[PDB]
Amino acid sequence: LKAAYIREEIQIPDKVKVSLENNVLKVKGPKGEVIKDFSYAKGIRIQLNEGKIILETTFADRRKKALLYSIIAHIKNMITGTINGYRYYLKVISTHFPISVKVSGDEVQVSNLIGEKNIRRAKILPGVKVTVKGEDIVVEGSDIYNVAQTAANIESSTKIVGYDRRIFSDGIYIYKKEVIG
Amino acid sequence: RKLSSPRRGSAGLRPRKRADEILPTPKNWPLVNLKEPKLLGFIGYKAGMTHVYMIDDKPTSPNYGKEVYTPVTIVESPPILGLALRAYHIDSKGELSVLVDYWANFEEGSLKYLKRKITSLKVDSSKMKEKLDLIQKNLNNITYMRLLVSTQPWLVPSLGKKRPEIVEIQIGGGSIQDQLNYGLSLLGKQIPVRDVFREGQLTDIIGVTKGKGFQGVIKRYSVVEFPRWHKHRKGSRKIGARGPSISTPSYVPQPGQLGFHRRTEYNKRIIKIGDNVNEINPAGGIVNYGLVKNTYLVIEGSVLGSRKRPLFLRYPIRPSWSPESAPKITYVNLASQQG
Amino acid sequence: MNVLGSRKGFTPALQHNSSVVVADNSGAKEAVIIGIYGYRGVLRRVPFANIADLVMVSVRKGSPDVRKQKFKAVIVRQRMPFRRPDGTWISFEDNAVVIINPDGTPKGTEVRGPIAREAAERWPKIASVATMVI
Amino acid sequence: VIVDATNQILGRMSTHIAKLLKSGKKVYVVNAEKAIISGPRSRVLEGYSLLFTVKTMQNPYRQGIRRPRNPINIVKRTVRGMLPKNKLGKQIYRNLKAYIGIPKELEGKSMIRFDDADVSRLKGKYITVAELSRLLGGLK
Amino acid sequence: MPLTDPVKLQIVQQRVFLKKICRDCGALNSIRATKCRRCHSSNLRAKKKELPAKK
RNA sequence: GUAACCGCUGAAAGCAUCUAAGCGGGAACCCCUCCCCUAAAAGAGGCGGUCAGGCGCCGGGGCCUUCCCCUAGAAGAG
RNA sequence: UUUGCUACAUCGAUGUCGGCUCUUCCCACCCUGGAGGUGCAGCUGCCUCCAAGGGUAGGGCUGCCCGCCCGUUAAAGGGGAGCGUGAGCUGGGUUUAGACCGUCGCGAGACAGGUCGGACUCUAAGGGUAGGGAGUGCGGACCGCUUGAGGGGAAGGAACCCC
RNA sequence: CAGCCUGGGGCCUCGUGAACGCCCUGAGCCGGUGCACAGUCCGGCAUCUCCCUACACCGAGAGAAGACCCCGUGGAGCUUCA
RNA sequence: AAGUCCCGGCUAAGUGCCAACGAAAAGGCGUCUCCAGCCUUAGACAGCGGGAAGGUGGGCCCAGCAGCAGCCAUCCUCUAAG
Repeated sequence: LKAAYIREEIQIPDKVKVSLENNVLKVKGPKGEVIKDFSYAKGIRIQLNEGKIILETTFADRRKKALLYSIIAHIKNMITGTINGYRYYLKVISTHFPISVKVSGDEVQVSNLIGEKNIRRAKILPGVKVTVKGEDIVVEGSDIYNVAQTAANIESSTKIVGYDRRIFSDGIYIYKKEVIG
Repeated sequence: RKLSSPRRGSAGLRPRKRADEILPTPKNWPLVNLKEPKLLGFIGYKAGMTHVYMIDDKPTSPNYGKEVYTPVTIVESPPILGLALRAYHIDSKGELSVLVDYWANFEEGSLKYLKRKITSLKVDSSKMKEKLDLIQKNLNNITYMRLLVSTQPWLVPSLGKKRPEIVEIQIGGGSIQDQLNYGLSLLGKQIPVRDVFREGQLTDIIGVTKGKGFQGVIKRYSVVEFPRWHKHRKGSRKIGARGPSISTPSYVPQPGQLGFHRRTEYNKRIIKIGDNVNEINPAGGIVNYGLVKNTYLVIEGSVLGSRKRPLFLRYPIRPSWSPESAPKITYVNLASQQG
Repeated sequence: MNVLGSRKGFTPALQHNSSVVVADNSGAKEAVIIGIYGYRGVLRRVPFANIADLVMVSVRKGSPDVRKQKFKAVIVRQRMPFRRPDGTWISFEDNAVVIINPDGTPKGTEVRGPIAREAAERWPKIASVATMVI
Repeated sequence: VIVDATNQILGRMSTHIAKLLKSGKKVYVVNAEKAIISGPRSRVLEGYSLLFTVKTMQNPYRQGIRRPRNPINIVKRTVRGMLPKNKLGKQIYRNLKAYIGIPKELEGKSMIRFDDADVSRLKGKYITVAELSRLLGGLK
Repeated sequence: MPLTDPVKLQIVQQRVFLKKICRDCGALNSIRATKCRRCHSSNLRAKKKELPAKK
């Protein structure tokens, strides 16, 4: 096929101001505000309506229409964080040695694993808050991508269990995400 | 059938040629490492060597806290007489040439030692004022700041020479403005090795190795004598083949000069900086050198180069371990190197 | 077996097909170095051995029941000049070994002549029946 | 005669240089690091990385030797290897100069662009020249 | 596996229903994906979990 | 900076989807830091100083050989 | 990579097996690195993929290659470069002339069956290569010090032990 | 698993004083083409000139109408039941 | 030596930029166009909760197989549903 003229709209929620210029988008919300660039949307024109988001394009291919909807999802996700908080959950299960984790500024450190004395670390993207209560790690923030990549960075660090041992289900693992608050 | 064999000789240093200045120079510098203005190397001379007795300082030594025996080299450390300050900056074409020099011995230094080798400045235009403030005008846009210093071998009868070498050292430290002032002070005076070094430091060595003359391939690249029968047949001290074809008669062991090279040395930790010549001088006058009569550097291991060569020293480029000071000693060999 | 992580090894001493005496009561008297455990070499370099090395030899002169047989031992005596860590130089008037059982203990029950200190740590079972140590 | 290569396609921008070369008039190029090559990062490096022999670098730019890795090295081989192989081809190559940024004494003179070399003529997936030396070995 | 996901049916949270692997390229794929992510061979077999109790 | 690959945000194709764009890691792999020869690099560099004084001339100033040796070596060189 | 055919090139010669030394390449990876699956409790396994940077021995029998085996090691990978290399070598195999032995022949003798000895030439015109030196230009003579395009690298690699 | 020293060569200097390879002086290297392995051809890479010494890797180096295989209604020799 | 010539469309590998010459079977919904067949506004697919069922878990041998231990049938309580 060939999508002739596909148009979609995004109703901007209240208590939000939106600024757009130079094909660079920034969204401000009570939870927070993040700037997300969209200079890479060749073949897509972006119209910032005073009360909504106007997205139009003419004669997109199979590639572009996936791209357009792909652009759409992030923007509302950009909106969603600015109103409702993103709360990933990381549950830790250990077999023989209890696991301890502490925060170091923009870096995370985990040790007391299955017997190795070394240190393990992961990187946290700026502007992202992550804390621990107990048996669980709370990852806060507005940007959805920022927490997940941060959350994933922990997941990579704790993966080291996987060499020549059948996996012992031991380490740091994702639990759930996105409480309404 | 074509068994495994490491390529013999050392392909790493081609070309192998003889240096063009008896006193080499470093081409990089280890980072300043978060500190204040001071120099990062020193000059000296290869006087001799002996063996010394110490308690091990390496906290992870298998020989920690015990007396073990180790050969040690002595380096007489005559005072250094600075000459000038050199300005390096990102010039046109984005390079790091010399912006300007800053010479001053008309204010102090009525010494013709320098005159023996350079027909240096007269008092007619000792107007470095417009030169010096040029640095001040060009302040904040400067990258590196070396130093012009000369040796004073005339204070060492061991080396029968009187025209000296003037060479360079780059200085790192705190802020740039500080460093220029730090250097400014050092001009026109004398500087001991203690002004740059302290015992228990690491130090790097770049210098000229013991020359040997034209050599044989057996010796140059440690190529192998052909087995038995060639000790009787057609010739013995040569490589058989010289490449699969004229497709690059290649980097293969071929004769040539060996020695007198610009080389390298890593991980050298000093032992003692003493000042009593009687504590170190061996029996009957040190071999081929004389009688050390200035401050000396007590360096273990081996140091490249022939006796009576100037040597230029340097802070560690990739130090293996951070050393503490004063690996205290227990014996010095004053026995004759002869006998 | 227990100390080789320290300065296990010194100046080159011996080679394959090198003949040494059997300094014990096992019944063997003369043996020839047949091989070297552990060591890995390069082109044409004959494999090495000195004091305190798992070494492999065979019986040349001794009791018939042990003649032409294979057994393991350790090197205890060498003629080589070499430098101890404290900077002394040790030598033995000849070259001797003591046959050891495959588990590690010496096969023999008696020791002949002095042994350098080093072997004792690498083979405490040798030190168990060691008489004098130098 | 001065030409800017900012936001220009090196291969495309190369061409009209050559006719100016064959003309017999001295030329210059400024801000050369601001040209681009179409293609993703992997290929464009790989399509250049294959030529490497060894690594280091120890002079001011002036040599022009068998392997280019300075920002204004790459422009030369691309402009040189596109010149007559006869004797004048060498001689015309003598009349070209390369630069990074803007030489001071050429600021107050005109510059021209080659419209055919505009980035707009290309779909996308391009990389700037200066980015290359970062991966190519140019500290600058 | 020690590999989790943002919100899916990952094993470590009190289960072992591992992912799917490719018989051809030797890599892993999604649970319900019908073909490999790399060679698309579609002859993908589930990773064995364990012998829980008996036959 | 990368291979294989492991991830994340994610549509196509509502879900799902590590990939399509988008984003992160990820090797004895390629490069930069190390050392070695480099101003015959043709863009062929920069910086310090001297080459005087006097009436082409006087004059001297520089350099080399010669001289004595060796840190060095076939001479050359240094 | 061998081995079968082809006779396009070489018969006024491109001197033939192996081995020695020495250089380099390639990847269909022997080990070392990375990742994974497993009928992976852990070790040991088995297998896939990426990865050619480095390493990949020492002996006995056999002239070899091949092959059998010894004791260690990470294993003791396989191939190319005119089955790499004789104006660098050994002549052990093999291509002569002397003989013996076995089969065949009345005979001259033949054998692809075995065994003893049997000559291994060259002062590098030119290039490559490795050093060391003079000059011109870069620019009047100089003295001195420096900037630092490219060039090469393995300048390290491996194992064992302590906890 | 190599090392040191000595004599004569080899180094240099005075005197004497040749021969070999020569279509050439124009020959650097790498892919390619072609008699299926170039110095000239094609395409790149470079490549300042002069001199001395060491190396024989190449110059499909030189030495010799190949000692082998076959042809010529070519020789010689030997033998016999031609 | 002359076209950075035009229209339309496709390719992301430097695939390719090759007449005489240089990659098979298979795999790919990776992508780009085209034939069938079947459901779709009497509400399509997908997606989201419930009813998602009962004599009966019928059952045969079978401790029990209470669809899914070895063969297999099979009616209404029923209706916008089993």
